[PDB]
Amino acid sequence: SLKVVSVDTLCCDAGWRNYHFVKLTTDEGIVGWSEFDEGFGSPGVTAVIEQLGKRLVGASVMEHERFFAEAYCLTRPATGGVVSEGIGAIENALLDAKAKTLNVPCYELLGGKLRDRVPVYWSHCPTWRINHPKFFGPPVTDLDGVKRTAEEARERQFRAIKTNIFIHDDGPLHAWRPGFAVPFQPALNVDRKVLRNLRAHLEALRDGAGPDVEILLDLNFNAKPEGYLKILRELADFDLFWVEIDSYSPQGLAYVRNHSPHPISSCETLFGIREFKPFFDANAVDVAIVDTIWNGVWQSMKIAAFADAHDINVAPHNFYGHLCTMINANFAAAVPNLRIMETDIDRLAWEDELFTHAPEYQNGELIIPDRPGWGTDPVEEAILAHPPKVMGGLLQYKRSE
Amino acid sequence: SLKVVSVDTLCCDAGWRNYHFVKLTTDEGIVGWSEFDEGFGSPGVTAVIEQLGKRLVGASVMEHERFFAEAYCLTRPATGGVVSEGIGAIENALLDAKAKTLNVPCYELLGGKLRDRVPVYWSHCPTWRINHPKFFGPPVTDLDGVKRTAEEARERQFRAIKTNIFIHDDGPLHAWRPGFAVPFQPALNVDRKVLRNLRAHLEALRDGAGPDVEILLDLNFNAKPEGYLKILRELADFDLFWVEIDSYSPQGLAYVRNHSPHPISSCETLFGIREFKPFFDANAVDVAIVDTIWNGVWQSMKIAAFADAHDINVAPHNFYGHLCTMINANFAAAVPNLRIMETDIDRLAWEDELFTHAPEYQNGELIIPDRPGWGTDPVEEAILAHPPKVMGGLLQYKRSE
Amino acid sequence: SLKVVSVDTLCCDAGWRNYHFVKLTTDEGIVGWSEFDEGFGSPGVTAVIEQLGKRLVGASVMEHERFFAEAYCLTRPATGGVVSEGIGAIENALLDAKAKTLNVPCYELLGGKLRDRVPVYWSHCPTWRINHPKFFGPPVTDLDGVKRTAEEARERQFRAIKTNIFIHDDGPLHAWRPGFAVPFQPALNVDRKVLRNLRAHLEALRDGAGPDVEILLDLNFNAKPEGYLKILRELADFDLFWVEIDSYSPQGLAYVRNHSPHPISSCETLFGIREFKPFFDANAVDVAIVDTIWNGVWQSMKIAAFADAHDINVAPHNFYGHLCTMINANFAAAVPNLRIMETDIDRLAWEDELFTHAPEYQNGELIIPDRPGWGTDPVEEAILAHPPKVMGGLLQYKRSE
Amino acid sequence: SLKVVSVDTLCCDAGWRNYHFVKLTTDEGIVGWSEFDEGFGSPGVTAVIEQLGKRLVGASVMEHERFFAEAYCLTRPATGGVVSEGIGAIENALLDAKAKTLNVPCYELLGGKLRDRVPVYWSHCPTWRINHPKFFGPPVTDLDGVKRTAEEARERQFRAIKTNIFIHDDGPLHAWRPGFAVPFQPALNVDRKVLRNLRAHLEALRDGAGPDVEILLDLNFNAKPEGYLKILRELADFDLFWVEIDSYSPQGLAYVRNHSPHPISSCETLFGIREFKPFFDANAVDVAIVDTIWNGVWQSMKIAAFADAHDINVAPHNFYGHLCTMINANFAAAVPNLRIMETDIDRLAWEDELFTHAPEYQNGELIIPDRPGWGTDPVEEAILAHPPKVMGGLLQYKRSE
Ligand SMILES: O=C(O)/C=C/C(=O)O
Ligand SMILES: O=C(O)/C=C/C(=O)O
Ligand SMILES: O=C(O)/C=C/C(=O)O
Ligand SMILES: O=C(O)/C=C/C(=O)O
Ligand SMILES: [Cl-]
Ligand SMILES: [Cl-]
Ligand SMILES: [Cl-]
Ligand SMILES: [Cl-]
Ligand SMILES: [Cl-]
Ligand SMILES: [Cl-]
Ligand SMILES: [Cl-]
Ligand SMILES: [Cl-]
Ligand SMILES: [Mg+2]
Ligand SMILES: [Mg+2]
Ligand SMILES: [Mg+2]
Ligand SMILES: [Mg+2]
Repeated sequence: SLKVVSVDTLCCDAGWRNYHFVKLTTDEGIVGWSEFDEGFGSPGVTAVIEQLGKRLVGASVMEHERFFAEAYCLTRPATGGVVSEGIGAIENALLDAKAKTLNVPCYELLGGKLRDRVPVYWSHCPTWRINHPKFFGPPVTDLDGVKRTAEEARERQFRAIKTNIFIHDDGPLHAWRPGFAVPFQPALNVDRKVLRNLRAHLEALRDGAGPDVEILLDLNFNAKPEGYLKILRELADFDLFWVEIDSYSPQGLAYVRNHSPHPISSCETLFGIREFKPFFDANAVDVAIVDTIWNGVWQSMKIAAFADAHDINVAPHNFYGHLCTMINANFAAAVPNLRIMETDIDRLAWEDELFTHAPEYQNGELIIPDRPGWGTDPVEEAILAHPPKVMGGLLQYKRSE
Repeated sequence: SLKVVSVDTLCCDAGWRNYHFVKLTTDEGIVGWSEFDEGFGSPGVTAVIEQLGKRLVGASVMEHERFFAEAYCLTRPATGGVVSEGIGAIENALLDAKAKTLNVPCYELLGGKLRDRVPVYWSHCPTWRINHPKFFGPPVTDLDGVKRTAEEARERQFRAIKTNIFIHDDGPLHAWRPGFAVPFQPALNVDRKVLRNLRAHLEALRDGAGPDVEILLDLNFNAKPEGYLKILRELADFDLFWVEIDSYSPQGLAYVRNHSPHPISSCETLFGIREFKPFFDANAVDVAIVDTIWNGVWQSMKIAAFADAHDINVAPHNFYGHLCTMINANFAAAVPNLRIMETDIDRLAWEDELFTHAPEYQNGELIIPDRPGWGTDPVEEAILAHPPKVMGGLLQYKRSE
Repeated sequence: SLKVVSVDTLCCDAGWRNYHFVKLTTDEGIVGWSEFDEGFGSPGVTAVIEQLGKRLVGASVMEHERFFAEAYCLTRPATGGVVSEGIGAIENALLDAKAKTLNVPCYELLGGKLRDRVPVYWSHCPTWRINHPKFFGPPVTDLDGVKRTAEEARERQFRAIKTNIFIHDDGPLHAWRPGFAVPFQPALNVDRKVLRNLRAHLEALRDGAGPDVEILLDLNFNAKPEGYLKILRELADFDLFWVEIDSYSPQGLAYVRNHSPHPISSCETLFGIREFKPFFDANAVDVAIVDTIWNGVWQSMKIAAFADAHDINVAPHNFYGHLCTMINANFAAAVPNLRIMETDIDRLAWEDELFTHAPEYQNGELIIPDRPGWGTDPVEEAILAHPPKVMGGLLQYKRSE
Repeated sequence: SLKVVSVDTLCCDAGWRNYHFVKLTTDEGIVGWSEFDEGFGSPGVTAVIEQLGKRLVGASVMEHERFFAEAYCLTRPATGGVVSEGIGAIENALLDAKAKTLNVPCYELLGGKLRDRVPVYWSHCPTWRINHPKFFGPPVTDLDGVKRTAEEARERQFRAIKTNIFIHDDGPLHAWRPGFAVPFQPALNVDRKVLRNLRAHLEALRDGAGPDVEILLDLNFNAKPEGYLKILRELADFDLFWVEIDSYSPQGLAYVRNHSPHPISSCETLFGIREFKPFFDANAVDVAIVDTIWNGVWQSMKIAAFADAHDINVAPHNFYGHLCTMINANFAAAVPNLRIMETDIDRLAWEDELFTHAPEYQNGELIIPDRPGWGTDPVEEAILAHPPKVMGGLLQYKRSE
């Protein structure tokens, strides 16, 4: 019949956060999967999906843009954010199911592949070993460990690494994340302490990385334009692949970029061409980060095309489980204007239990798989062996505090 | 202690949709309430509130902007929409509790009152009698009933009424709501049928209203700029108080307004100064609709001040239960630049059972109450006597179809 | 009755200028106070207050935004400047009275507090010891005294200091203030003499401050854009917390900022969102100075919210008596987007006689008090023991000349 | 010596407001005069003048731009409004004294005259006979009196008349002045009642004026852009010389003008090229009103030149005593780009007692005099025979209410 018979959500432990999944089944017995997240400031996504999936039952699994169009209509007033994440999660499950029904990898729905491998950067490096050492080891607790982590990246043939903001000289090593309320300093002022610690951290990372490995710096939402300018001027003499700055002020981000000696990336939290547009019109970015897990991969192809017309390359936002990596792999396979792909190389001890297939890296690149659908399936029995905790993510840093 | 002890949500039947409430209790035994909605495209608000309220327990009930600032940080990546609605619902409960603790009406927290009564328009008139006749009577099923409803508004001393788009000459009277997927025609084209039915409907309404009662026309998201221009040109010779058009294109809405012989209102679905700004910068509106139930009343005071600087008057979005009306009443009491206040005069048969106090109207104006807090409390026993159904609102029109 | 019974003004000696106060009494016997200034280019404020306060008698003390709205109407043609200062002074007295009536600190009217302490900078350092040595000692008369003053700031645990422009190598140490007619050189040209003396002064200050204490430079209105650029280029290699430039040309200030290696602050002389707007639209500032003594604290909350939407942090303008400090303390307690708070640490020998309570500093921060109202009351008997002189401020530098 | 020996202010009764004067005496015994106003929203001007005139004593009477430059410096922070009115009043007294010293009319200081007579409009017609009937008769209390007043204007050979907003069909004839708080309706909404009364009033005026006399409509600050558009659309079919709209939103006024079938005038409350600039840049006006009594005539020549470069004609703001008329006459004599000159033809019973010379009109034009100075002197004995009342103007309408 090609009809969708069911849309369900599943959830499992990922240590300091949960993983979430959409499971969609068709009349033919094909199962399409996606992975989504609630911990990155996104409570409610499951509820959105539960409501919207009810309308999908009985509809064609082939008609994903029909479903998008209908869902957009039905949630038009509160579009964006958690609503749009729910829609994107369902879209990604539909795509998997459609590809499987046609016996092709998902990239065959996206224009075909135009590359077989994708260069990555090792993300949250050493951020995960500092911030979640119970889950990702070896723990990093000082500048020497920062250096050693970059050395490890170099030895393992990764070509780039991304770090965040850390305070080394004021007690135990800790993250500076005021944009996410740790500490609670909502003006997000940047002082000498921040600047000297950024310098110390990046000098140690560079010492370990050597001169060839690229260093990316993510500042997230942790400053105002004033403070971002102060950081960029302080770090004017560093060799940075990019400086990543999230902002809801296209004019403010553009001002910062105009005064930056480094490439600027942004946009990981934005939805649709509509939200990216003011930033591109303002010349706000060198690189656009596209969260295809949030937007849905089909919507993300639209965003990538829009970026392409502005001669802006895009990078997928990818810092979740293996299924997200494979989802993003298919996007990266198909998009001409691809800057690079993010991935976390630090993995949970039980990561590989949760999925049928693990991503394969060789010489700093991700190998794009050629199996029907995204390239990996969550394993239901394994999900149930790792029951979820309460919401973590941005909420559990604040508990740890 | 002034500490928040608990944050709970409650839900009850409102016929074709549910009402939702936040109940916040302090160490002193004061209860603060707000009302929120999920049916207007907003699945997930309860989940957001459930997560965010956990951080609030143990904090001061007096420190509402502290809570806002923290909540904004913790949900920064997925801000807007359902996330921001959850934050606004909690804010409105905090304000009620704070006002009650200080033994003052909520307007005493908002600058004091500057008016004792507020002119209203009778909203969803005759929209509710056409679309939800099981709940709001007498049913309207033809042009004569449209006329009689406007006559009723005139007799009852209401000074203004707002209608939507209706098709009269193609079978049983029915709403034209393609922007919300009834019918599913996602291009939102406007054809002759739409235009001739708009004319027929508005002529009947004017016939009943007489020459003094004002007529507002809400087009919601039911067209593209092309179609909005076609409607405005068709209706160029009508006397309309305003034409309401929701748009996520500030440049497109500005173009439409620039070519409109009628005042244009918009913005009911927007959050924060940040989202209103591009519309004001573009000269997109005569009147800004502010949903204080969504934004929170404190955030809405910021939006009203911003509008004031642009010499734009604001109107509260108010089409829910009595508590929402009283919340909006307090906002309307305090804001200098107030255009008018929306209210639904068609009420559910059990509406007054659900709340301690009902809004009082005299000569087309709402009387602003002077009780501590918002002016009415939901009644827990009554809530439980009217158990909720599954989500309705935008989802149940589509079931009816 | 909650009625205002009287509005009076009081004035006392502050050495080289006077302090002024509004005293407002309610039917319940509550007294609300504010402090205002005439010496900073503002003759006439008392007269404005005397006229406007007459309309306030008999009105509710609770209805401050009503009074603002009415006063704005009654003075609409000549709004801004001295008129708006009079309105702001009355507003601040109303707020004190309202808070006292409700038995809460003023920050409880402003959203609640979100911080308990506020970092300050020591303003007019060493400006007051150079320019008014009869009142603030030890006198500073050379570069060594400049250095020692910065050392003192460091020892006393202040984290930042702000200086102005001084000429050291052309006779006795003297201020360069052509924007305020000392000397009378109304083109405000910047020559080599200015630049070399700025360098000499700042080098001495840095020598004393050490590397951790931040140095702010206030240039007031003492140049044209051409000259501001010359100063910024000369000082490109200094570590400056900000460079403060007052301008009535948003396009000119924006040009200067665009070419500045230092953060730029401005706006201390502006009134309302309306006046700040062209500067924010032009990307003219890193930091917005808000004079809440001038604007009124309620109006200033509107300005702070507007700034917040542009991701601009604000700093209160605070260089008067203890009551102004406490007024600003309450604003600083409540505003999320707070850059820093100005305060003068050099005090008059009789300062503490004039007020019931003095501000308390610890480790470079101001402690926010928790008494009803602003936190300090002027003492009538003490005011009368220090009778005012003729207007000083900007007028008495010109006498000294 | 050419030194200024004294600067004094004088004040006398003008019925519902006071007239104010600056009297400046030189070492040679020459007396220079100006007239200023406090009642049009401007409490404090006398205090400004009292302070600033102290610096002028001992300076050259010839050096008026020196004094301006110095005064601007000394009041830079609170410039505009009442401060700038005080400066302008002194400037106008300096000009009179300088012209008298050189034995020439003031226009000889302003480029020489380029016309001998100036067409006027009869302002506040029938506004003064409606609003201040105790002082200006015959009283106007109905539409017939409105018609008769326009007939009188026609018979007396005036070519144009200006009215304001009046309500005829809701009790005794009364002014609609919500922008000045009568009534207190600070949203400034425009409803049907306003529109139908505007129509009725203007139809009666046109009936009396006949087809040749021009009708100007002044809306002051009595609406928001939304409401101004509603008025202009309602009155689209009237023949109006201009519609006058005061606004502090150059973008809002520009929007209104862009949609106006009538010429738009504005700017009467603005100071300096700096304040006019955003309006001219925005294409906000057909005609710029320049208040030379406020700005000073020398500053106003700068404003007129600026307007000239934009091909905008200017009109003086002139609705005070005979000295203001003569001040404006000299400006009008000299400015090429002169639209028309305002004047009040309704005079107080004692007007001519207060001044040495009265303005002379012939065939709808003002004859420019050729006496040294402005053309008339206030008479000290007469001033003292008409002692002032408390401040009236905008404050006394509110008493009458
Ligand atoms: O994903 C990041 O780059 C940072 C996350 C955080 O600070 O929570
Ligand atoms: O609230 C309205 O105006 C329309 C709602 C709808 O068509 O669903
Ligand atoms: O307050 C200041 O920064 C400077 C004042 C002055 O030079 O008069
Ligand atoms: O001068 C006018 O045109 C109006 C003045 C007023 O309404 O007070
Ligand atoms: Cl989580
Ligand atoms: Cl902070
Ligand atoms: Cl619902
Ligand atoms: Cl369609
Ligand atoms: Cl002073
Ligand atoms: Cl000079
Ligand atoms: Cl007066
Ligand atoms: Cl109003
Ligand atoms: Mg990032
Ligand atoms: Mg609407
Ligand atoms: Mg300053
Ligand atoms: Mg006028």
